[PDB]
This record gives sequence, structure tokens and C-alpha cells, in this order.
Amino acid sequence: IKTVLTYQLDGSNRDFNIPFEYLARKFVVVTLIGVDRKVLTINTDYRFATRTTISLTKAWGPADGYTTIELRRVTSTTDRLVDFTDGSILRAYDLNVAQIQTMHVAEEARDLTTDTIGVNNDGHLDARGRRIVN
Amino acid sequence: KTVLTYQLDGSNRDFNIPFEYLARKFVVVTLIGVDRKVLTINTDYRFATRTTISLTKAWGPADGYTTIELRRVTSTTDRLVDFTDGSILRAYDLNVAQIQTMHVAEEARDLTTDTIGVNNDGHLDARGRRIVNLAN
Amino acid sequence: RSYDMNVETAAELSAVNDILASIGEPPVSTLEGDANADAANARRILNKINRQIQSRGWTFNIEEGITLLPDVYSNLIVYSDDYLSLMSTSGQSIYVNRGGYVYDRTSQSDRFDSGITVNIIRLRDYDEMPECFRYWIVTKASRQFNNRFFGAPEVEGVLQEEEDEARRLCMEYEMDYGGYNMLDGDAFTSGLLTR
Amino acid sequence: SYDMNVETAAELSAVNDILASIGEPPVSTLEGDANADAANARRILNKINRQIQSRGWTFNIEEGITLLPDVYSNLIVYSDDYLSLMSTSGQSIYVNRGGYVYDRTSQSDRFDSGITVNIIRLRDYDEMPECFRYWIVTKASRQFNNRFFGAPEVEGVLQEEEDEARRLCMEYEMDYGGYNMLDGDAFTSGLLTR
Amino acid sequence: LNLGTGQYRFPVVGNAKFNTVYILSDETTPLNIIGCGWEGNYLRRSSGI
Repeated sequence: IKTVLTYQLDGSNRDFNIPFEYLARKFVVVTLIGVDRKVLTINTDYRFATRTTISLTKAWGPADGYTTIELRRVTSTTDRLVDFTDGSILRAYDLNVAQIQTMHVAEEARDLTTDTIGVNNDGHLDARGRRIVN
Repeated sequence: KTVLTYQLDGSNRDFNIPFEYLARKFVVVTLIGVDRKVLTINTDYRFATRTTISLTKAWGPADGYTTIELRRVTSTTDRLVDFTDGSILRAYDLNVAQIQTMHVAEEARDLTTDTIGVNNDGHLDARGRRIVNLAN
Repeated sequence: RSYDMNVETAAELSAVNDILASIGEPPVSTLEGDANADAANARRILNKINRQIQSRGWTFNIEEGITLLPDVYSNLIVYSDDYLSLMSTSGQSIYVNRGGYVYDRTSQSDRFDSGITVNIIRLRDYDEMPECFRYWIVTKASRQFNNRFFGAPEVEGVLQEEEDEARRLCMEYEMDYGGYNMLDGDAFTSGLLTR
Repeated sequence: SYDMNVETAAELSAVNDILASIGEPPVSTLEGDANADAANARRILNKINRQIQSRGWTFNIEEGITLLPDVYSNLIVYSDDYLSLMSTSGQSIYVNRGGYVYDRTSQSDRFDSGITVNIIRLRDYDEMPECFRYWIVTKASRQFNNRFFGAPEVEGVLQEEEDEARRLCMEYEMDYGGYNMLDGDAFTSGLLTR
Repeated sequence: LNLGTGQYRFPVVGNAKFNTVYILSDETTPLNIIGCGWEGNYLRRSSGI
């Protein structure tokens, strides 16, 4: 509660705060939705000022054509943080990190609802803009 | 089957739960109603056996609260197992450590079927609803 | 045990294991946490050398014609620490960084309206690198972590040879990959061969 | 990076030979019993298996193979099994950005209908010519003899063996490829037309 | 009776720390053990003291 949050973009605000308990850091992705999805790189444009804030360097805004900074956490299924290896002490920090990472993946799996088509008032399925394709 | 609605007419206390749960705090019970209401546990619903909840009073269709919809909300922050330095590991410990994540995933994959979702035929079934705001 | 298992591993984590195998110690399970020093040091020497192997320009790294764009309000283009090199497309590069912003040295202007086009070496991660180099980033880190911490001379003297073999293979990788031509593909003597 | 979670009898005789390199007795199974040395040996074998395939060799380099983009995504996965993607003619244009093939030149990660690339892909140790299977071991027999049992005199003999193994390996494709100067290439095959 | 005097050299291979040797006899005949040797490569990298 909640992995995927979006902010609002005005030209002069550059600091946005991250609620979720991100493991790693490569795990937070910050994409400026605006009119067209655009992903921000780890240091050229946005930079983690505190553990809990992502401070843009350029201070984007609508004047650039981008609104609604979307910073969501995507845990990596392949790049596991713990790889047990024979002959290594089974430290409890390892088991706990493994469990935390897999539970983070499931927690973000719980957010696909914020992702999908969406139900309006009534049962009406909704597509806000977003022309259905295929 | 994290969700199943138990529409019952009278003050029927017994409502069996088929979703195996890890703890009492995960099963949340609401009455489907004109307004959905989250019934609190000690005061309103009590677990007669782990399998069956038993409500006090049970409201009703006559009451505004209508049907009862119990569901599983398995918490993703409060980990049931905390491995610490021995502290003998316990088989029950590792298996539950993985069951909590399997449960979160499985009950999260039903938060999609409530929407369009997919029939056995392979087709995305709108449940006879109207798609609004679309563009050509 | 099933033969039918394809399972993956952290290419970043497996690189730190190879560093700690080299100096001579057991594999460390997880890199996470700033407690283990060996992981932090082995991970940093990995990162501190990743920015060198990439900085030397190679054909894949050097993006060409990348247009950096100015902030609309302040008209200044930021020079990051991920921009390993920013150089003009043609010759006599005019861009330098003043206060963290691209500055045109020739016109003495930090203010750019409408953008600049340049060859940027972008810094990318161990996992976006060609295997040829992913070996060499580790086995160069396997020398400096052997140098700075485990100063036994006999295994650095063994490992040096390996870093050199790796350089040879890494070089061979782009002379194939770039595919560079003397007389048919360059700027000058491609023009002389026109009949 | 593909990791080692499966076993093979023909591969087991290689880890025995890497444990011979120190002077250690042969393991019988690679079960996971706490044999640090055997674990490290499996690591060095795999870690060097991904060099010998990386240096391109004729049977290793699949030529002209087509990678297909996933239809809805429109991008191609560039996995860690693909040691060198390259391109078929010159100035290879494909690079890994994220995990997907990106055309360095056209700034697009989106492809429709695929690419003809020359890919060197990882093959198992077992799926390797016997000439190389020796040399992957006896190269791993050096670095495993340098990282854990650092005796210089048993290494200096081994380095003279790694080189012989390399010679024998190189001899293997110069036969196997069958490369022709004046009758088989792209330029001076065309000049000899009468 | 087969009773003999000599040195029996047998191969013990591996790190000293993890190798164990035991002599076990349940036979009717006698036994004598005078001394025991061992050889082996030694390589300490960190030249101590």
C-alpha cells in the first residue's frame, strides 16, 4: 500500500517522495507519462536524494510536454537478490531477503488492477482514452 | 478461490470458508450491500472452527446489508515467519514462509478476474457490460 | 534433480563471486546490506572499473548524434556523471562542463536554445555489456581487488596475464563487430575511389 | 547468467579433473554436500565455459539465424545465453539495452519480422568438441590452481599444458572450417573468374 | 602365520584438515605400529611472522 503511485507534474517541482519499501534501488523506475511514456535514467536525469525521495535534475513540467510523473516499483523476477550456494553458512538474513523479494513481487502483482481496463460507476468497463488494440 | 459470496436469507450465522488461510486476521468479511460494510471480527464474526466463520446477528436482505461476501486479504508486510539465527529451523517454518507468498500471489490473480477476465474458450468476457470512453 | 531446468542467476551477483573466488575466499551468498566489507569493496571495484572499460570508447557504446535537449525555462543542458564522454559529432569538440552544465567553450554560453548533437558514451550496466567485456570487467577488477587488499605478488602476476588475454579478446570483438573498412568505408579514401 | 542446477556424467568427469589439479580426491556426485572445493570447481568450469564459447569458433557461430520479435510486445529478448549477437555483414547495429535488442543506429527497440544476426550461443560443456572439452578443463585447472591452492610449481607446468591444449584446439577448426584463401572467400573468389 | 615388518605407503589425498585416517583390525593375528609419516605439498601464501 501502495507499490505504484503517480504524482502531478508542474514545471518547478523536482522532488517527489517514494512510499513503498523498495529493496535495492534499481527496483524503482520513474517514467514521465505525459503524452508519451518516457523512462528516466538512474543518474542523468533523476537522482535518489534520500532513500525516500527521487529528485529530478531538469525539473520537468507540462511545458516540455510531460505530466504525471509515474514512479512504480518493479521487482525483478530473474535478478534474485539471494542465491544460496553450497558450502555457505545459511544466514537468516538470506532467507528473509529471499522471502521479502518474492513477497514484493506478489505485492506488485496485486496492483495490476490499477493497471487494467477498469470498471466505472455501475459495471461499465471503461477505457479512458486508451483505444483497445488487437 | 479467495472470494466467494454467501448470499443467505435469514440470520444465518454459519458461513463456511474454503480458502485455506494462514491466520484469522487475513480473512476479512463484508456484507455485500447497498453499502459494503467491513464487519469487525471479535464483535461481529467468530471462527467456530477454522473452516467456518459464524456471525453474530447476521443482518439480512431485509436489512440493508443483504448478502455476505467473505474474502482473503493476506497481508504483504506482516510476515508470519521471521527466520533468526538458530533458533532451530523448523520444517513448518520454511514451508509456511513460501505459502504466504503463494497465497498473496494467488489471491492477487483474482483481482483481475473480477474485471474482464478470461473464459475457458480463451475469450475475454465482459460480463454483459458497456465499454465507455473508448476511441477508434 | 531434473535435467529440464533452465534457471537464471544474477549476472551482477555472479560477477562479485568471481572476484571473491579470485582473491581466494568462499562464495558470498547475497550482496545485499552494507555490512559485509568484502562485498562492498568488491562491488565498488566492479563499479569503479565498469566506468573505465566503458569510458574508453568502443563502437557499441558511442551513441552518435544523440540530441540532448535544453530545459525550456533555463535553457541549460545538464552534463551528468553518466555521460562518460560528450563530444562533438565532427571535429574540434566545443562542449565542456561548467558547473554541471554543458557549456560551449567557443561561444562561452551555458545557454542553449534548441539542443546540441553529440557522441555520448552512456554508462550502462554489467548486464548490458558484451560477454567479452563482462569477462574483462571482472578480471580487471580481479586484479585491483587483488592489488589493494590481498597483496600476494604471485597471484597478481598470474592474474595480470589473464587481464591481458581478456583485453586481446575484447579488442577482437569489435574489429569484427564494427567491421571497419580502409578503402570503401571511411571519410577520405572512400571518396577517392569514385570512377 | 545461466546457473548450474543440473548434473551430467560426462560433465562430472571434468570436475574430477579440476579437483585433480590441486591434488584432491575425486568427488562421486555433485550433490551439494559441503565440498567447497568441488563447488568452486563447478564455478570455474562454468565461468570459463562462457569464454571458450565467447571467442568465436566456426561451429559456435550460428550464421544467419533469425531472431523473432514477440508479436504483441514488438521486441526481442536478448538473453544472457547469447554470447555475441553481432550482425551478418558489417557495422553490426544491434546492442543490448535493457534486455532487448536495440538498433544502435535507428534508436528503436521495436522490431517487426526479425533479424538476421550471427549469434554465438551458449552450449553445454558436453555439447562441445573433445578438443575443447579438454581445454576448458585444463584452463579451469589453472585458475582453480591459482585461486585456492596457489603453489607456483604446479601452476608453471600447467600453463605449459594449457597452451598445448589451445594449439590442439586451434588445429581442430582450421581442419574443420576448411578455410580457402583463393577459392572460398568473398573478395578473391570473384577475381578468379575467367 | 603371515607376520611382516615394513613401511606401507598408502595414498591419502586432499586437504589435511578434512582427511581422517583410522586403522581397524578384528583379526586373530597381532599388530604393531611404530611410526607414521606423511608427505604433501604445502603452500602458505601469506609468509608469516
